[PDB]
Amino acid sequence: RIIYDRKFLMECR
Amino acid sequence: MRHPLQCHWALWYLKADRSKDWEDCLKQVAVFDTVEDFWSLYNHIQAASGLTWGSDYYLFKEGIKPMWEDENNVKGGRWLVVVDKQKRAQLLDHYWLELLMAIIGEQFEDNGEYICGAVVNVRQKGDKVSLWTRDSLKDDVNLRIGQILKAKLEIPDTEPIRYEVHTGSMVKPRIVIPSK
Ligand SMILES: C[n+]1cn([C@@H]2O[C@H](COP(=O)(O)OP(=O)(O)O)[C@@H](O)[C@H]2O)c2nc(N)[nH]c(=O)c21
Repeated sequence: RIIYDRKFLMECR
Repeated sequence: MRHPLQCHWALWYLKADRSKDWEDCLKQVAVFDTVEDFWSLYNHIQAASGLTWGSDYYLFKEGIKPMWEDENNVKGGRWLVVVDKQKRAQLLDHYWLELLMAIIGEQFEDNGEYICGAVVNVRQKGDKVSLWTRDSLKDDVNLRIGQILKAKLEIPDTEPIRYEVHTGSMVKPRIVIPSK
């Protein structure tokens, strides 16, 4: 199980 | 290192074609399983709002064809949310992106296994944004998802979202938020 929030996901852009 | 997603999702696209039937317009764009790859697709595809009429995007787990007849869906339902035709411009793309990030980032808790996919329908009357679920009877699991969908998309209490199954009578929805 791997969990990524929106805050994190946007730092990946 | 790219950051691995829990599972593999597939972007689908469908442009409306009068002469051709439905299934043949259903085009699988790419299959990804890392955050970096998701963005690479998303940054470079046409914004949802930009789309022509009768067109969709689907984002579903791999090996799930984004249709009713599919076994992963045959017994499921969806969380329908309509976008107002006039406040469409400033909501639609937020709602869709915020959903895709919610699903690929596995935000529905111990309930992720029931998520099948996410659909955006670009239409004249109204644009629609739905989250397809695996089994339309686990109302705990469905209600919980809907609460999160409402949170993630910040849908206010005055625009109610509804869950419904996938005739004889008009089939009323199984769950509604806020309730009546
Ligand atoms: C999601 N879906 C849509 N269609 C076709 O798409 C049309 C319904 O379109 P829609 O995309 O559900 O929205 P609309 O009601 O606002 O038009 C019908 O002509 C159906 O044959 C579908 N046809 C099949 N067989 N299976 C599906 O899952 C499916």
